[PDB]
Amino acid sequence: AQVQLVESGGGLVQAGGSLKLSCAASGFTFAHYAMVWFRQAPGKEREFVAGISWSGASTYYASSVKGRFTISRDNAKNTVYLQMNSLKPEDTAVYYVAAARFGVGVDDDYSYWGQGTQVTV
Amino acid sequence: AQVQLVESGGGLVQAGGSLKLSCAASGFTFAHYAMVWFRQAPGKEREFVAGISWSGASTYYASSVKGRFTISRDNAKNTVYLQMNSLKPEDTAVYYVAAARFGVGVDDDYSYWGQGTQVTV
Amino acid sequence: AQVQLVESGGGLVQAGGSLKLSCAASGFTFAHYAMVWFRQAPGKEREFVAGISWSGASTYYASSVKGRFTISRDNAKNTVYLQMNSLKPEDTAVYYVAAARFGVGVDDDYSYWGQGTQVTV
Amino acid sequence: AQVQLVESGGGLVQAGGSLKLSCAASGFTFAHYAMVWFRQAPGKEREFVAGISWSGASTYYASSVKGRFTISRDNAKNTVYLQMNSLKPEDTAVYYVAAARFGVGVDDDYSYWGQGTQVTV
Amino acid sequence: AQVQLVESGGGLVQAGGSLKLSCAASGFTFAHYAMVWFRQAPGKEREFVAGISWSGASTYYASSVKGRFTISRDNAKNTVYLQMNSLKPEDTAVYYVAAARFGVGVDDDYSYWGQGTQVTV
Amino acid sequence: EFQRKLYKELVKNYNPLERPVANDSQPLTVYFSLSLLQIMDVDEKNQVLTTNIWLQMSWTDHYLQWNVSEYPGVKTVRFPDGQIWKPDILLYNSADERFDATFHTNVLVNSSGHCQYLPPGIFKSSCYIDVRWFPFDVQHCKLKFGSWSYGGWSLDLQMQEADISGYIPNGEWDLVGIPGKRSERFYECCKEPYPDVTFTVTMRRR
Amino acid sequence: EFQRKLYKELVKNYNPLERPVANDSQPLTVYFSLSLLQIMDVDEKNQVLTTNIWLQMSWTDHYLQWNVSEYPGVKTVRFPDGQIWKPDILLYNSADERFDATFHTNVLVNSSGHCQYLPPGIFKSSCYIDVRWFPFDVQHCKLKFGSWSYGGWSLDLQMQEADISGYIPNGEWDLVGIPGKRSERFYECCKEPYPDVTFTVTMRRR
Amino acid sequence: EFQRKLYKELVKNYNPLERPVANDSQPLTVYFSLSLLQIMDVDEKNQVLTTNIWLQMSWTDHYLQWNVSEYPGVKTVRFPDGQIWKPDILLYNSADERFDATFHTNVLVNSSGHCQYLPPGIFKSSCYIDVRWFPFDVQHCKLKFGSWSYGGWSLDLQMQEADISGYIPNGEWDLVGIPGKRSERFYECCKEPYPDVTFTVTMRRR
Amino acid sequence: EFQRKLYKELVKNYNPLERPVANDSQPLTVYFSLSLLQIMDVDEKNQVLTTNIWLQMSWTDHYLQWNVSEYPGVKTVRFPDGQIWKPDILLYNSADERFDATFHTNVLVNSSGHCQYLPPGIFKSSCYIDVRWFPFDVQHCKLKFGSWSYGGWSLDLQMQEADISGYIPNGEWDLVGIPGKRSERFYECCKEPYPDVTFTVTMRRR
Amino acid sequence: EFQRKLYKELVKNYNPLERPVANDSQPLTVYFSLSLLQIMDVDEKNQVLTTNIWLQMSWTDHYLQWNVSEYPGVKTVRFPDGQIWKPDILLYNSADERFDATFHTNVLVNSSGHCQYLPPGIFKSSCYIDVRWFPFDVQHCKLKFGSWSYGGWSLDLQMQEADISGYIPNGEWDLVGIPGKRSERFYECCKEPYPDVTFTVTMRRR
Ligand SMILES: *[C@@H]1O[C@H](CO)[C@@H](O[C@@H]2O[C@H](CO)[C@@H](O)[C@H](O)[C@H]2NC(C)=O)[C@H](O)[C@H]1NC(C)=O
Ligand SMILES: *[C@@H]1O[C@H](CO)[C@@H](O[C@@H]2O[C@H](CO)[C@@H](O)[C@H](O)[C@H]2NC(C)=O)[C@H](O)[C@H]1NC(C)=O
Ligand SMILES: *[C@@H]1O[C@H](CO)[C@@H](O[C@@H]2O[C@H](CO)[C@@H](O)[C@H](O)[C@H]2NC(C)=O)[C@H](O)[C@H]1NC(C)=O
Ligand SMILES: *[C@@H]1O[C@H](CO)[C@@H](O[C@@H]2O[C@H](CO)[C@@H](O)[C@H](O)[C@H]2NC(C)=O)[C@H](O)[C@H]1NC(C)=O
Ligand SMILES: *[C@@H]1O[C@H](CO)[C@@H](O[C@@H]2O[C@H](CO)[C@@H](O)[C@H](O)[C@H]2NC(C)=O)[C@H](O)[C@H]1NC(C)=O
Ligand SMILES: *[C@@H]1O[C@H](CO)[C@@H](O)[C@H](O)[C@H]1NC(C)=O
Ligand SMILES: *[C@@H]1O[C@H](CO)[C@@H](O)[C@H](O)[C@H]1NC(C)=O
Ligand SMILES: *[C@@H]1O[C@H](CO)[C@@H](O)[C@H](O)[C@H]1NC(C)=O
Ligand SMILES: *[C@@H]1O[C@H](CO)[C@@H](O)[C@H](O)[C@H]1NC(C)=O
Ligand SMILES: *[C@@H]1O[C@H](CO)[C@@H](O)[C@H](O)[C@H]1NC(C)=O
Ligand SMILES: *[C@@H]1O[C@H](CO)[C@@H](O)[C@H](O)[C@H]1NC(C)=O
Ligand SMILES: *[C@@H]1O[C@H](CO)[C@@H](O)[C@H](O)[C@H]1NC(C)=O
Ligand SMILES: *[C@@H]1O[C@H](CO)[C@@H](O)[C@H](O)[C@H]1NC(C)=O
Ligand SMILES: *[C@@H]1O[C@H](CO)[C@@H](O)[C@H](O)[C@H]1NC(C)=O
Ligand SMILES: *[C@@H]1O[C@H](CO)[C@@H](O)[C@H](O)[C@H]1NC(C)=O
Ligand SMILES: CN1CCC[C@H]1c1cccnc1
Ligand SMILES: CN1CCC[C@H]1c1cccnc1
Ligand SMILES: CN1CCC[C@H]1c1cccnc1
Ligand SMILES: CN1CCC[C@H]1c1cccnc1
Ligand SMILES: CN1CCC[C@H]1c1cccnc1
Repeated sequence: AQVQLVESGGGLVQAGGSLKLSCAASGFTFAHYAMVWFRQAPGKEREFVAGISWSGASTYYASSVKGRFTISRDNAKNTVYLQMNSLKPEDTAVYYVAAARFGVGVDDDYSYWGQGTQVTV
Repeated sequence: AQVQLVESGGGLVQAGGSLKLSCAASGFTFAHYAMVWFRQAPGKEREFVAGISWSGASTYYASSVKGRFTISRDNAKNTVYLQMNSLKPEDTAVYYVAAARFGVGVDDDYSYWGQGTQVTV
Repeated sequence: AQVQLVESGGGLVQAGGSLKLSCAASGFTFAHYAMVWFRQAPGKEREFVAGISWSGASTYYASSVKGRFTISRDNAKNTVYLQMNSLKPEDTAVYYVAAARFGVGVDDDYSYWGQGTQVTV
Repeated sequence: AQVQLVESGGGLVQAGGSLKLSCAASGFTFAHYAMVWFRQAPGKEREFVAGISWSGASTYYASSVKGRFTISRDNAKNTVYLQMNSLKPEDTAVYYVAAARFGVGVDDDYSYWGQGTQVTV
Repeated sequence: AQVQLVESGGGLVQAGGSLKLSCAASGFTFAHYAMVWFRQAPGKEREFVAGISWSGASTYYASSVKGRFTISRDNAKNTVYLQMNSLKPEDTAVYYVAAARFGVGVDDDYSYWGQGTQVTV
Repeated sequence: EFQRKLYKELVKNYNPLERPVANDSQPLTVYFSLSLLQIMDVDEKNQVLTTNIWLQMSWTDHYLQWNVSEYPGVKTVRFPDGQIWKPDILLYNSADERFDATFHTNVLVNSSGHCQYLPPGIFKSSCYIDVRWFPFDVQHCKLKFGSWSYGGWSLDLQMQEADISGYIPNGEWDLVGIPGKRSERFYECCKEPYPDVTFTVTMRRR
Repeated sequence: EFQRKLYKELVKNYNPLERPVANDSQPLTVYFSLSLLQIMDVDEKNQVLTTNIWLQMSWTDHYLQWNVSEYPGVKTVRFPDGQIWKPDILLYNSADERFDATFHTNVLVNSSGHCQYLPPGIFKSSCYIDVRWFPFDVQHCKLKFGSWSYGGWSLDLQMQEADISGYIPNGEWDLVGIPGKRSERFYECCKEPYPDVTFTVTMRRR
Repeated sequence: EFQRKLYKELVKNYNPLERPVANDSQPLTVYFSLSLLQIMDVDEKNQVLTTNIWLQMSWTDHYLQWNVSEYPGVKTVRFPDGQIWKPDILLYNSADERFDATFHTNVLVNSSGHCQYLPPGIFKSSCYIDVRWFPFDVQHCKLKFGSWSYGGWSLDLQMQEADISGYIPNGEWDLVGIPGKRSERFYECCKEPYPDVTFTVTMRRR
Repeated sequence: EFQRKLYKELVKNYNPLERPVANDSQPLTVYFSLSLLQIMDVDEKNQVLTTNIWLQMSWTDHYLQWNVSEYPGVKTVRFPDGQIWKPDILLYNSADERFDATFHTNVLVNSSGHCQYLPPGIFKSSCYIDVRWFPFDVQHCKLKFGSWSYGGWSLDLQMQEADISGYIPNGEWDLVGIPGKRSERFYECCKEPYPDVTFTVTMRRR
Repeated sequence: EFQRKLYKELVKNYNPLERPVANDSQPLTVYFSLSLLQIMDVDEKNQVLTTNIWLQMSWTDHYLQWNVSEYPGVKTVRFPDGQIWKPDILLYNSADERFDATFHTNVLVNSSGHCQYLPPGIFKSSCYIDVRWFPFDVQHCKLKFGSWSYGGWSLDLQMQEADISGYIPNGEWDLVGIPGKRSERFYECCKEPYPDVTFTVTMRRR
């Protein structure tokens, strides 16, 4: 056990603000996994929000986020970060992380899922 | 036939209480199976709540339950127990057990399902 | 063609009554198939209600039906029977039969489905 | 391209009437395919309505239609017909055709789907 | 990264108008992929709207669009076009593109999806 | 057509690892009989006998029954190797480097499940050639067939008389008979008797 | 392109285990003919004849038809072994330790389903070499081909004249003819006639 | 029936690559014993000994247990090759071009998981024939069996006395004994001891 | 990494049964050339020539192109047998019991789809050895390569000069040349010409 | 248990076709060394040398690492052939009809991905036997190992000294040494250097 991913940084902000969603990991070797951010709306399905490969430089964003959000990782502190800028009214949904064994960041076979978080605009 | 799993201990309790959900089993060798607790909300899908491997010490809890709930098993009485503490207004759904042949507790190919139970906060 | 399964015996009855749902079969060798009863609620999914193997004695009931309903078959008349006793206010849904080639009664690869029937309490 | 299936004959009729739903085909060899009629209700899923094998005589109907509807095909005009008689109030849904390579009429791997049509009782 | 498909040309128009939905592509070799247009209604599922093979001349349209809409591609500017004429009140949904490696335009294994667009009549 | 429906229906719930018997507490019955075609060679420096043979095994499946009035035209079905349960009958005393020289073919089934299996082969048995009466001898060679895994309480093997009807006479050795016998032996590994069928070829020198 | 659509479409509902016939109550028609290339060896101490042959069998599928006006450019498709029904034609009298020396190749189909199969092989037959006229002899060797499982009422084999046109003359033995003949025989196992094709090679000593 | 349920249940969560042990920090126990049947040949120009042998390996699975009172009638299950973990026991000193002449067969299991595996084979070992006493000699030949990958701390091989009970006497060489011995050796590749079992065949010239 | 993305992307829509050509109404171009390494043996009692050869064929796929600026680091990919289309080029006149002695290896591809395939083999051809000038002879042996199924209008084979650069001189026979020539022949089976490449080894006795 | 979790986790995203290197623009490092066991035969009429050998190839995967504190008890994993990337190392000069006589076995991995592979084999190389000093000769034979597809910039082969420690003395020929050498050669097919390892066996006549 102890394979736990904990998210933080949620809340509510008016249109055109900032956010620093973060996710800490424990229980597994953090340097052999590529975290991916997923977003689910109350009345929709899962959707990509960003992805980073295990090597360190493979960032793949989504079409509707390409210019606003930025993803990053820190192996020393076992954390991932998704800086959100210029939020817009339709970016309201639960954001959670999903790890995966050695991978590129693009579609893969995820192993360890994370917990939900609430962000409202 | 006679492969029956019967749950008990449900009911309603105010926030911050206690519960001792139990599940007895019959019809199959209880020492060759790893019980897993599943929870389903009225308007959601199945979700993990705990899991114990057949050996006896492989407890795997969920992220949003890591610190509150505790899972245990008794091979002499053919029973499983899920002690619930510090319940929150979100932990309202049907809880049922699912067995599986020799396994770890994490995702396997479940064989024998159980009956639903109602817990409200 | 002519592989037809016809249900009968539905209706409405107050809590704590009796019912003798029956299903006649035609078009296929009735002695090489194991009938299984399925129940679907208006706002739920399919669920087991009973099952009998082709041999004649393999009855497998469900956890919440174990003590009330009884399944039987008649090869001479090409019929199946599901006697229902002590009905509750939850046993309201469409009941239909499903055959399957030589099988045990438990999950198989069903071939010939049947028609729906309405039972209300 | 030009693999087009066009339906016709829809409309509204009181209970106990008649209908001559027809479907013309073009773009593919009509003599190497077995048309199947599917019906979908506004709040339900697809269901069989009839089927005819490529040879010409393999008509399989559904349990609830066995005695009323009649399926036929015409290879010279590249058409299929589903005569509907004694319509009842629950026979209201969209009817469309689906072809399939050499097949029996019962479940196959369909290739070319058709367009919807509205029939109300 | 940089595998981005951007749609444009959406809006609202009265019945019997015109539209020139366009989609630019970047990040991948545009000459080794066959774009396909998909349409999704608010309360329905995905559906074909058109498709063009990588070679240049394989246009496949849908049954209900066969005569109105016309698809085209431009390899020099890395763009796809879906001219819409004689729009009807039922043609209201989100239109988005989907690429696929060397293929015919008909059902394939899509790789790169696009962003949504809104067209109302 | 109906031949395409039959093949899709017969293999719905089939496990090729299961003894196809109706009551799993009773033994299946297999029928065994070989058919000679030619005595290709009889080595004497070594002790080996090479022959051309057709095995004949017949059992009665129970999961492959249909109705020829519902599937008109179709009266037989042929199943390749690896999709239908087949007895594992080997030659106990073999001198081939592979230990099994049978060439696997299809299993033929009819409207009642009576399966037939006739693998051809060029078998190299192990005999004992006696040359103390070199001018004239009546050599006897043995061929012992039996089931490897299944035996006793599971697969009651039965024997049928050999079929010397296509025999092509040899040059030096002439046949005199090929009697068969059935025996039931106990081995040290297990505690349940195993049956076997022994055919005795009698070759007289010319 | 269209060659990929054709291959994705032709195998939608195909069961390699079913006879590709339209009316399942009629027999398919296969055409058989061998082509000699060389008489590699003729052993005399034993009785064996080694040759280099190309088999030629042709049937007509009914599930592999398309329209070349709808699939422009594609006028032929080649299917490997194990994905299309192929006749099981064996050599009854073989002296090879494997009993089958054919080297499997592709099957070539055209716009009407007419299939062709020409496996090459180095076949080791079994002959009877007579040396009562050692200076001059006209030896006759037989090659018997036929279907193992399918026979009678199912697969009406037919014969076509052999093709000696690439023959490379041998050193000691010279060819005189290779006539063919079709026969129908009854076997003890079943009750339905089985056809067969026999080719008689005539080799005269030089 | 219940056999079809047993075969569907026993393979729910099974990984053929996993050692079937309960506590993964303890070694499994395998039991090894060979059974001679005949000394087919003893070459002297080269140095090779050809024999007919039946290997006997027995371990105890832990994932293949059921209750015969819940599955009445079924008291044994046979698993083919490639679906159940089997020890990789090879013959170190072999002179066969393939290096492994065993003919794989089924593995037999009973209600407690005690598996049995008895592959037959025609083994060509490598011996040293001494002819310094040509009229009379007592040659000793060795057969060394052991696990290739698993060894030490993982698979504690154990030996059981050979079984010369179906031996068919040879012509020139007569048996005098076949003792066995278990040894533990260190190799240069790894640092963990590997066990092995050596059987010494004693053949005296007649 | 990018090598794991490339292998997952290159096989999205690939049908190993499809000719990798852009316009399906045009013939692909294959390049053939053999490389000798040693004349292992030249039998005279029979007529057979055993040699060690490396085949060399090189076509140009059209479905296996990528951009090395988008997949940095990866400049070549190697595909095993059975996952990429490979020409079926055989030896028409072979004396091997299997008829094909090539040892299949990987196919090597670069950033433009130019595939390379160099299978090694120990080929046993069939020659005509003349001994009318026993003291001195200039024997000529022929090796004929060609496509079995694909031929004419589909696969325009082309020849490249042989490569005798690693040749290890033999003891009795010495090489004098290995010229090659391309021919186009009509066969009786079909009506479309088939190309072939013939190499002539000229071995002179020492 | 944990051994069942480890095997299910290690193969989540694994492509057996990908070079297991972290930076795909750097060459992997394989370590090669053979181990002799016996000089089985040295033919002189032909030119062939038959030996018993154990190859030893060692590399370092990067996708098969775990933590023994999280998976207690499990410290090594064995992967069969076909599920993990293995170098394709062949013998350039071979006289075997199959061209590859290695018997594939499991690949052994430990907690850091250091994979070991030791296939046994009976190798038939091709040597040059000189008899100009028949009473006494010091013959030298060569064994050349190398990678077929991977070479240069991809797989930097390295050599390790041979291991003659289980050698069983032969009768007529006695060993004098087995030195090794590493070379880098350019071939005509490609433009990138390929490495190879040559071992020279020195046998002196007794
Ligand atoms: C199918 O084969 C069976 C077996 O041969 C036939 O049933 C009888 O089988 C016995 C042997 O157990 C024979 O002695 C009889 O002659 C068979 N009956 C016959 C030949 O009529 C069966 O008839 C065959 N066909 C069908 C449709 O069942
Ligand atoms: C495809 O092959 C068939 C069979 O050869 C061709 O149809 C005819 O077949 C008969 C033999 O049954 C030949 O005698 C004829 O010469 C064939 N017709 C020809 C050659 O025109 C068929 O033509 C071939 N091609 C197509 C497109 O069908
Ligand atoms: C199944 O096989 C096992 C093993 O043979 C039987 O259990 C005992 O095994 C030991 C050897 O470890 C034998 O000495 C005993 O004789 C076995 N007990 C017996 C034969 O009663 C076991 O009994 C077998 N059957 C079942 C149902 O477990
Ligand atoms: C990949 O291989 C091809 C083929 O060798 C290279 O393209 C040219 O191919 C022709 C033969 O058709 C050679 O004569 C040229 O020398 C090749 N160009 C070179 C070597 O620059 C191609 O360059 C290779 N590499 C890439 C990245 O395409
Ligand atoms: C697993 O194997 C590796 C490789 O042998 C061990 O790591 C070291 O490897 C080098 C060779 O590259 C040896 O010289 C060292 O002796 C090895 N370290 C040792 C033996 O402690 C590694 O230790 C092995 N085990 C683990 C848990 O990593
Ligand atoms: C099977 O056979 C046993 C005894 O032979 C008998 O008791 C039983 O009723 C038969 N039928 C079954 C078990 O279904
Ligand atoms: C086969 O079908 C026909 C007609 O459906 C029926 O009369 C007959 O009884 C069936 N066979 C058996 C054995 O019942
Ligand atoms: C098939 O052939 C039979 C007789 O040969 C005939 O009665 C039938 O009409 C034909 N067509 C079928 C069965 O579809
Ligand atoms: C093939 O297609 C063309 C054009 O679609 C059509 O005219 C022709 O009739 C088709 N072939 C046949 C046999 O009908
Ligand atoms: C397994 O064995 C170890 C030591 O032998 C012991 O500590 C442990 O309790 C045993 N059971 C396990 C690990 O489940
Ligand atoms: C097997 O089942 C019977 C009846 O269900 C039960 O009494 C018995 O205890 C079971 N076996 C074991 C080992 O518990
Ligand atoms: C293919 O070639 C034909 C004629 O050679 C030509 O008409 C066509 O435009 C080319 N391209 C295709 C068919 O895509
Ligand atoms: C490969 O990618 C680079 C950068 O994305 C681009 O400049 C180049 O044009 C691409 N290759 C080709 C052939 O277009
Ligand atoms: C890989 O190596 C290259 C050069 O050797 C270096 O530039 C790069 O940073 C390394 N790491 C990568 C590419 O992830
Ligand atoms: C392995 O796990 C233990 C405990 O979870 C941890 O202390 C250790 O650091 C891990 N290994 C490595 C290399 O970090
Ligand atoms: C003695 N038996 C019969 C021949 C093989 C052997 C046997 C027994 C049990 C399981 N496998 C093989
Ligand atoms: C033609 N075959 C070979 C000889 C008998 C016949 C046959 C009959 C049934 C099953 N297989 C083969
Ligand atoms: C010396 N070992 C025993 C024989 C093979 C060898 C070995 C060691 C480790 C992994 N594979 C093989
Ligand atoms: C082209 N090949 C040469 C000899 C046989 C011929 C051929 C023709 C068609 C199908 N297969 C083989
Ligand atoms: C490296 N190999 C050695 C000789 C052939 C060469 C090679 C090159 C490319 C593909 N396969 C083999």
